[PDB]
Amino acid sequence: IHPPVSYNDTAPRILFWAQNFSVAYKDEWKDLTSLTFGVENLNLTGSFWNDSFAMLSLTYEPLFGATVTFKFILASRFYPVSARYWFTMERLEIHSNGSVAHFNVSQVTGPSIYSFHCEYVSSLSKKGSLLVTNVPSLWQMTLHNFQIQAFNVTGEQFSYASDCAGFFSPGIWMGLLTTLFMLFIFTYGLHMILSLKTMDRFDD
Amino acid sequence: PYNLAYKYNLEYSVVFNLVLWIMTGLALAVIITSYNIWNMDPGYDSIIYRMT
Amino acid sequence: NNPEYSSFFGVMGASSAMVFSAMGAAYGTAKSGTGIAAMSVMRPELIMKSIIPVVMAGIIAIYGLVVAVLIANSLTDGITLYRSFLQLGAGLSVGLSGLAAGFAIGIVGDAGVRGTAQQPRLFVGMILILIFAEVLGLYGLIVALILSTK
Amino acid sequence: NNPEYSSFFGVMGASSAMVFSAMGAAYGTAKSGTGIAAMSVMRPELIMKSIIPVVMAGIIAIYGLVVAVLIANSLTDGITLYRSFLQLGAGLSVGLSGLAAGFAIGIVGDAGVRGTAQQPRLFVGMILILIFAEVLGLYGLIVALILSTK
Amino acid sequence: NNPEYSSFFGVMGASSAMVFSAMGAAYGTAKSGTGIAAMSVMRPELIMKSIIPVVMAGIIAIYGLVVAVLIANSLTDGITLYRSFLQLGAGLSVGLSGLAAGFAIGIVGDAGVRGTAQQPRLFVGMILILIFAEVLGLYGLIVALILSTK
Amino acid sequence: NNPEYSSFFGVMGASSAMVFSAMGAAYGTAKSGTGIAAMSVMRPELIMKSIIPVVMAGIIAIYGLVVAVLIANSLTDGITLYRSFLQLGAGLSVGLSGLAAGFAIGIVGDAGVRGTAQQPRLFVGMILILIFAEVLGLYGLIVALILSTK
Amino acid sequence: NNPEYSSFFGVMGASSAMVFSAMGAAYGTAKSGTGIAAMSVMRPELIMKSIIPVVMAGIIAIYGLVVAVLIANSLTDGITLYRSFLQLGAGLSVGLSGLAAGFAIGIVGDAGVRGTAQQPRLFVGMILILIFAEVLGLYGLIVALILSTK
Amino acid sequence: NNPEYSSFFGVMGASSAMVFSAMGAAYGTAKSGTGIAAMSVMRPELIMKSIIPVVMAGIIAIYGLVVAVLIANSLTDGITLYRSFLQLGAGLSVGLSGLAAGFAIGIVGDAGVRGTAQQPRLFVGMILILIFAEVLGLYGLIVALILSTK
Amino acid sequence: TGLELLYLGIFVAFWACMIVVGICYTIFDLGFRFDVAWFLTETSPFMWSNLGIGLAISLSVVGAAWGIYITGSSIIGGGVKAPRIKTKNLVSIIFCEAVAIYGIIMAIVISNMAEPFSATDPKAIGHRNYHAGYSMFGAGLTVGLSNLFCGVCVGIVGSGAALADAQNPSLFVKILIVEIFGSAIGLFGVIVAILQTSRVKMG
Ligand SMILES: CCCCCCCCCCCCCCCCCC(=O)OC[C@H](COP(=O)([O-])OCC[N+](C)(C)C)OC(=O)CCCCCCCCCCCCCCCCC
Ligand SMILES: CCCCCCCCCCCCCCCCCC(=O)OC[C@H](COP(=O)([O-])OCC[N+](C)(C)C)OC(=O)CCCCCCCCCCCCCCCCC
Ligand SMILES: CCCCCCCCCCCCCCCCCC(=O)OC[C@H](COP(=O)([O-])OCC[N+](C)(C)C)OC(=O)CCCCCCCCCCCCCCCCC
Ligand SMILES: CCCCCCCCCCCCCCCCCC(=O)OC[C@H](COP(=O)([O-])OCC[N+](C)(C)C)OC(=O)CCCCCCCCCCCCCCCCC
Ligand SMILES: CCCCCCCCCCCCCCCCCCCC(=O)O[C@H](COC(=O)CCCCCCCCCCCCCC)COP(=O)(O)OCCN
Ligand SMILES: CCCCCCCCCCCCCCCCCCCC(=O)O[C@H](COC(=O)CCCCCCCCCCCCCC)COP(=O)(O)OCCN
Ligand SMILES: CCCCCCCCCCCCCCCCCCCC(=O)O[C@H](COC(=O)CCCCCCCCCCCCCC)COP(=O)(O)OCCN
Ligand SMILES: CCCCCCCCCCCCCCCCCCCC(=O)O[C@H](COC(=O)CCCCCCCCCCCCCC)COP(=O)(O)OCCN
Ligand SMILES: CCCCCCCCCCCCCCCCCCCC(=O)O[C@H](COC(=O)CCCCCCCCCCCCCC)COP(=O)(O)OCCN
Ligand SMILES: *[C@@H]1O[C@H](CO)[C@@H](O[C@@H]2O[C@H](CO)[C@@H](O)[C@H](O)[C@H]2NC(C)=O)[C@H](O)[C@H]1NC(C)=O
Ligand SMILES: *[C@@H]1O[C@H](CO)[C@@H](O[C@@H]2O[C@H](CO)[C@@H](O)[C@H](O)[C@H]2NC(C)=O)[C@H](O)[C@H]1NC(C)=O
Ligand SMILES: *[C@@H]1O[C@H](CO)[C@@H](O[C@@H]2O[C@H](CO)[C@@H](O)[C@H](O)[C@H]2NC(C)=O)[C@H](O)[C@H]1NC(C)=O
Ligand SMILES: CC(C)CCC[C@@H](C)[C@H]1CC[C@H]2[C@@H]3CC=C4C[C@@H](O)CC[C@]4(C)[C@H]3CC[C@]12C
Ligand SMILES: CC(C)CCC[C@@H](C)[C@H]1CC[C@H]2[C@@H]3CC=C4C[C@@H](O)CC[C@]4(C)[C@H]3CC[C@]12C
Ligand SMILES: CC(C)CCC[C@@H](C)[C@H]1CC[C@H]2[C@@H]3CC=C4C[C@@H](O)CC[C@]4(C)[C@H]3CC[C@]12C
Repeated sequence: IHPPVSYNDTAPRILFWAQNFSVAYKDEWKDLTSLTFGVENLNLTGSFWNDSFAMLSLTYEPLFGATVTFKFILASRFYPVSARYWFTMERLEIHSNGSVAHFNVSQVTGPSIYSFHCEYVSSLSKKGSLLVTNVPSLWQMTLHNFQIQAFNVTGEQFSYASDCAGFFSPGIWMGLLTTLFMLFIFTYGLHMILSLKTMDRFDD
Repeated sequence: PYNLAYKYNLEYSVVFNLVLWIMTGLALAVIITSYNIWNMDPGYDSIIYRMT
Repeated sequence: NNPEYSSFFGVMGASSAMVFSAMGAAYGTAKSGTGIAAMSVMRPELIMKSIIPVVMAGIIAIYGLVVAVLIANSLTDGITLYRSFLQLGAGLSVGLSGLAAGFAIGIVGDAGVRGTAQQPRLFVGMILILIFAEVLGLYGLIVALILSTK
Repeated sequence: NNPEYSSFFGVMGASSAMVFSAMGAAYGTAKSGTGIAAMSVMRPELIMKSIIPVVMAGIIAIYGLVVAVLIANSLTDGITLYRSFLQLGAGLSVGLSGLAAGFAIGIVGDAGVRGTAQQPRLFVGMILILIFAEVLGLYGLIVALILSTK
Repeated sequence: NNPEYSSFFGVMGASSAMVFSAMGAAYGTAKSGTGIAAMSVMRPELIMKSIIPVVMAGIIAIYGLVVAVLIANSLTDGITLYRSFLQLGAGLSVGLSGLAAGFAIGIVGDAGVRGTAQQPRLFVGMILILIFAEVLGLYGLIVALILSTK
Repeated sequence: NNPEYSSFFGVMGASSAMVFSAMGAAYGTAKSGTGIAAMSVMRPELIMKSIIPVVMAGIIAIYGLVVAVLIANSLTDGITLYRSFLQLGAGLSVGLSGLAAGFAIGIVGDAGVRGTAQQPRLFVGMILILIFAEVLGLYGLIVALILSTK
Repeated sequence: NNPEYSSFFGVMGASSAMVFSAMGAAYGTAKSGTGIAAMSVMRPELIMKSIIPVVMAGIIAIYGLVVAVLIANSLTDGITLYRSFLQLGAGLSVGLSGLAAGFAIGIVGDAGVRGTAQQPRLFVGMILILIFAEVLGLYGLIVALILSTK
Repeated sequence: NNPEYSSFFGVMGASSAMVFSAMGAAYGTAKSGTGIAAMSVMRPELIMKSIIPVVMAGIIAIYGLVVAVLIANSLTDGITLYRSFLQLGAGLSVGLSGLAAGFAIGIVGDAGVRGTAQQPRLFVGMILILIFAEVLGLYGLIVALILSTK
Repeated sequence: TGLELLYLGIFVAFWACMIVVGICYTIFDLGFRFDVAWFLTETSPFMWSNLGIGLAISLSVVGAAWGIYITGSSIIGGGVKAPRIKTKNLVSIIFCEAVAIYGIIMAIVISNMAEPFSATDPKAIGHRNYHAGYSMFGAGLTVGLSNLFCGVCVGIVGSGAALADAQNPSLFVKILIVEIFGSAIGLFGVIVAILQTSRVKMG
């Protein structure tokens, strides 16, 4: 198990782990897990850690004939409807030659005291598509078993890990409510039909 | 090590709901059938009043 | 763009429009039928006159079918969530309205067939009630036509 | 994109089409059967003429089988969730309309076969009502096709 | 590479294919049983001839078993989710069609075996009805096979 | 590696294979017992013969036990999720088929034991019906084995 | 620095305090009501004397109202989750204690007014029992206050 | 700003205030009317007086309406979660208090109307009890107002 | 009571599951997973609005049919010996049907407030659209259930009045008042629904 990428400002602040980390340019794919987790010379320069804003910049020197830099930008703030600080990975920013490609990250959120884990935090539709864009982009990304904690990181250990994998999803919830209403209607209809009784006698 | 999270499958919602509702429906069907057989009319009403 | 599940709800609407309406009609066609079987032993000549409730129950089913078809012909692959839930609302409207109207028609016809057997003057009276019950289902259909074409 | 679980609904369509219709037909074959057994003790000659309700329940089962096979012969591996939802809707419509029609045929056919032992003139009446019940299942079948062959 | 849970639905199919059908068969073999006993007190000579409904119910179980074995042989460690859903649907169809057919066979067989003591001419009639019920299970089996071997 | 919770399902298979079977058997025995009591008040000589249903119920329990023990011997800490599902399906199939066969044997044994007190000729018939019920459990066992050994 | 949904529970206190108590009171005022009517036909002079149960039931409602108003005056936008839980607990305590007291008062009052029509001496006894039932509601109020004024 | 979903609880508050109060008023009117109609054949001159309970039941509906109107006028798309919860609590309080008061009024009015048909002196007594039930609804209104205005 | 037993079992099992699930979520510090906000927000406003319209029409029709058959059975039973009932007591049926009419009207008044968004992000959908969906659902519930109860009540009162009419002609004219009262509830519901969707605007 390769160790997590641990940015340090007097102590571990941003921990980033991924069973796989692959990136593609013009449909040309490449694996970065070996070049990312466990490498002691990782070009983490450009990272930053506010008290309430984190930027993890992983840079690779010869990638795709240029120095590429993936910046994961998260921010945690106090949400009034609770007393909890909730951190969300706001976006991803791929810097290539004098150029920037932005990816929105959809469902990477959770209490700032808990890391966030999600299988296939990827830009592919087949793999969740949490990295999404409306401007067509030449970049694609796949982080398999992506677990990140930017705030409240104590020591080398990820805190408990909220994850996108839930019991229900908006589509499942809508379908279940529709089916529940229609099951109520069908149960009413079937109860009234089953109450049908036939006469046991006929007039002389 | 590193307290890595449990590798939940991204489709957890789908399989959880599929299994939960399929098995709930199957259990309800089995219960209803077993009640319709257990509470079946004994069929010897022609013999209830002869034995009793 | 739109979620891949957006077409579910509309489809269910269509099916609901067919299912519940049919159930309604079925109940009517059952109850009235029972009543006719009870009436016809003493007053056979009234069988044809007393078949009106069943027909009205059938009409209810037709309404559902209409809406179902109207929704089953409008389901496109990229059906948006707005149209999907409009069709779901139309389906629920027509289906539950037809169910209730079929129950009312069945009960009223089962009573009125026997009543007309006893008192001929009740025949028209029975009809004057049945149509009311029937249009309840119609009202649902109307709203469906308002919804699925909003 | 074409999730791994897209086929499930389509499958639950075919099963439904075969299951619920069968249930309906079973009811139509069960209830009516009892009536015939009750009637045939005194009027043996009408036993064969009075099997029509059973035949109509069997026709409901045949509608169910038709839609179930028509769905099972269209379940490709990468079936889109839209097409699988269409197949589920078709299966539910046919199956539950056939279930309601089976209930109606059971009640009507049993009452009619028992009454016809008393008043033969009711026979035709019964048949008409049975037809009005049978069409209900047919309606479902229609909608099912309109959904499944879409 | 396939999901590890994919086999689950598969086995359920098989299990269901052998459970519900069995349940149906049980009901048959139960209800007819009682009827036969109630008939034997007066008309003993009709015992063997009246074992037919039980046999019919037994055949329903066979259907289930057959499909179950089919599914129980089509299960593999890497069974795709699509094939697993197909097997679950085949199991549901066969099991529940056999359940409905067994209930219908039980009711019809009890009624007809009780009647045949009074009116012998009913025997043949009963047989026809039983066939009309039995075919229901057959339909399920057919669909099951179409889904299972697809 | 395999999930730590896999064995759970397999274990339940085993337990189900013994639980539901037992329940089935219980029911069978129970009802048969009651019948024998009502039969013994007038025909004590048939006390030992009328125990046949109880035996045919007890055998069902044995089926369950077999499968349970079989599953209990195929369990391992690193049992693949697929094998655990296979064993759960086998357990459910045997247990619930045995439950259905226990219902059928209980009802048939009660009715036939009461009847044979009055019509000795029914005894053979009763046996046949009991067999036609017992095989149901056997069917489950077969499927269970096919699932368990696989 | 408190959740904005904290007030929810507190509100569900107030609401509950006025709802459940009312329900309880209603039951009292219902059952006793009927009793008075039933006993008013033969013994009209006891109508006013036999109105004590209703009055007691009415008092139960007042209890709830008091607590409800108290809670409704202790609510604030920044109410801490702790105070909100206290108010929910007080509301549930008073409401359900009043519900139980209303059930007891209704049953006891109906029985007592019916008996006093036949046994005058029972009147005082009834009153005593009613007081005991009333005390139950009072207890709730006490606890509610202790919870609602911390 | 406030949450997007905040208005949900206020909407449900208005809906509850109207729905449950309407349920209570409808039950009170139905029960009282079916008592009054049945009495009138015996005591035709009492109907008008006996209409008093119905009016009381109607008043319950008004209470709901009143509170509903408040919640429907103070409810904007951007109300704080606190005010939305307050409106939900007011609506639930008025609605369920009106439901309980309507049940009590229906029971008491029916019983007292029949008793007055049998015992005129009961009339005044009935009124008292009805007031004691009617006040319950009033209590809810009070609390609802206190919650909705806060 | 077999079906009643099934319903009671389902209800008890569901609510025991809910109690245990809430206890587990609260106690295991997993409350943040029980986002009611996420449920109310991700769920499309179109679902709420269309369920509201469908209920507004369907529950009103259900109440109208319930009352119609409740009072028509009595009308046609009484009229066997006093056929005059069929002529005079149709008013009861009329009242029941009136309920359904309100339904469709409110459905229209609700269906006119619908409009697509072209947005999926809750910040994009916005308070206006979410409140429009919730208020359309609430107005549908109010009108549908008020009409259901009003129709059932009017049907019960009409059956009573028809049974009373069969024995004394001069009673219906004085019992119709009850029906009028029973009808008012329907109107009340409609009014409230109109007040709930007065300031509703999707888009
Ligand atoms: C006329 C009406 C008759 C009566 C009513 C019966 C209707 C039953 C219809 C089928 C069930 C539908 C349930 C809700 C799901 C609707 C689909 C949907 O929106 O899903 C899209 C969603 C979209 O997902 P998503 O993208 O929103 O999820 C977020 C992303 N992931 C998934 C990666 C986390 O996908 C699914 O298909 C979800 C799975 C839902 C499956 C629910 C289980 C249903 C079980 C069937 C019933 C039991 C059968 C056995 C019975 C035994 C014999 C009696
Ligand atoms: C019988 C009639 C037919 C059935 C009709 C009723 C159907 C009821 C519908 C059930 C759905 C319930 C929602 C499931 C999701 C919530 C589960 C939960 O709280 O735990 C997960 C929550 C949240 O889990 P989490 O968020 O840590 O997990 C990570 C997230 N996932 C799993 C999605 C990747 O808490 C736990 O982790 C608790 C673990 C222990 C499980 C406790 C479950 C509670 C119930 C157990 C006993 C059963 C109750 C009934 C008793 C017997 C019958 C009366
Ligand atoms: C009389 C009824 C019999 C009692 C039992 C009823 C059935 C309940 C069992 C349901 C199956 C669930 C079994 C556990 C499954 C694994 C869950 C898991 O991973 O847990 C993680 C959960 C949640 O994750 P966590 O809390 O461990 O992780 C840390 C999370 N943070 C950092 C946020 C705190 O916690 C556990 O470890 C739970 C272990 C024990 C769970 C036992 C089941 C809960 C329900 C028990 C019954 C409740 C009522 C008790 C009183 C009854 C009296 C009548
Ligand atoms: C049967 C009739 C209905 C009543 C019983 C069932 C009610 C609930 C049914 C719906 C499903 C469960 C809802 C609760 C979901 C959990 C919400 C959550 O985790 O957040 C909690 C919230 C927030 O949790 P949190 O972890 O965010 O904590 C707050 C932390 N800060 C402030 C920093 C954000 O707080 C609560 O504890 C609120 C109380 C409700 C949760 C408990 C539900 C109670 C269930 C019934 C059993 C009661 C126990 C006593 C038994 C005897 C009763 C007389
Ligand atoms: C076989 C037949 C066909 C299939 C069956 C269809 C019919 C039955 C289905 C009806 C629904 C039953 C299940 C209800 C579950 C209640 C909530 C479960 C608790 C839970 O864990 O939910 C969390 C969210 O819940 C929430 O956000 C809480 C929302 C609760 C709303 C419940 C409303 C409906 C049910 C009760 C009311 C019924 C009346 C109708 C309104 C999930 O958390 P996660 O980890 O997935 O979250 C991910 C992001 N945080
Ligand atoms: C008399 C005693 C006998 C008892 C009676 C019989 C009862 C026996 C049990 C039957 C019911 C449940 C059977 C198994 C359910 C699980 C099926 C999926 C298997 C599973 O765990 O899948 C994982 C994914 O699951 C997921 O992602 C979701 C899994 C969650 C499923 C929860 C189902 C709810 C409960 C259903 C039954 C309720 C009522 C039953 C009557 C693995 O897959 P992976 O690829 O993730 O591998 C791991 C790497 N990540
Ligand atoms: C492949 C096939 C599908 C696989 C999945 C299914 C797995 C198995 C689970 C389904 C149930 C199997 C066991 C059969 C139950 C037999 C039902 C007999 C019904 C019966 O006669 O009992 C009535 C009471 O009903 C009752 O008491 C109802 C039965 C009891 C409920 C059973 C469930 C227990 C609860 C489960 C808890 C665990 C849930 C998970 C958290 C009494 O009839 P009467 O009222 O006239 O009585 C008057 C005389 N006494
Ligand atoms: C109590 C112990 C703990 C139980 C916990 C487990 C959950 C509950 C399961 C049931 C447990 C009790 C046993 C009841 C068996 C079913 C009901 C009785 C038998 C039955 O269904 O047959 C007839 C209905 O026909 C039918 O077979 C139709 C029923 C099937 C309809 C399925 C549609 C509903 C789906 C659920 C969603 C709706 C939710 C609504 C709240 C009703 O018999 P009878 O009363 O006429 O004759 C009197 C004797 N049977
Ligand atoms: C003794 C019996 C038990 C009595 C106790 C009451 C039981 C009520 C059952 C409901 C559940 C309990 C209520 C408290 C838990 C609410 C969920 C809190 C979880 C949480 O943190 O979610 C927030 C959103 O939820 C919220 O803020 C949701 C607020 C609304 C909660 C209450 C709604 C319950 C449903 C009421 C329906 C009434 C229907 C009437 C006909 C976060 O949100 P964030 O802003 O931090 O998001 C940050 C995203 N980046
Ligand atoms: C991470 O996944 C990559 C692919 O995204 C794996 O490498 C690929 O392996 C497949 C299968 O052998 C080949 O077809 C590809 O050409 C490989 N690389 C690329 C860039 O496409 C890689 O083994 C995985 N690494 C882990 C899990 O550490
Ligand atoms: C370590 O990473 C930094 C940050 O990327 C590299 O310095 C420059 O970073 C900017 C901002 O992303 C890029 O636009 C430049 O191209 C980077 N310069 C070069 C020369 O690549 C820095 O070079 C990295 N250091 C090492 C030793 O690899
Ligand atoms: C930040 O400090 C951490 C903790 O020491 C370093 O990461 C650990 O390094 C040790 C060896 O010193 C390994 O055994 C652990 O597996 C590592 N854990 C993690 C979570 O990474 C890390 O190298 C330091 N980072 C920098 C940029 O200096
Ligand atoms: C035993 C008998 C009575 C059963 C009913 C008759 C059978 C032989 C016939 C009648 C109509 C037929 C169906 C008609 C149309 C199609 C659509 C086609 O794409 C697949 C086959 C399918 C679905 C047929 C299957 C067989 C079928 C069901
Ligand atoms: C039923 C009649 C034939 C008696 C046979 C015994 C029954 C109970 C069967 C059921 C399951 C069987 C066991 C299943 C598995 C094993 C493990 C194997 O390595 C040795 C044999 C052994 C231990 C079997 C012995 C026989 C067994 C116990
Ligand atoms: C009740 C008694 C008389 C039944 C005995 C019949 C015999 C011949 C039957 C009953 C069950 C059958 C078994 C069922 C399943 C399996 C598992 C499979 O992987 C190999 C064959 C095997 C092991 C079968 C062999 C034959 C078998 C043992």
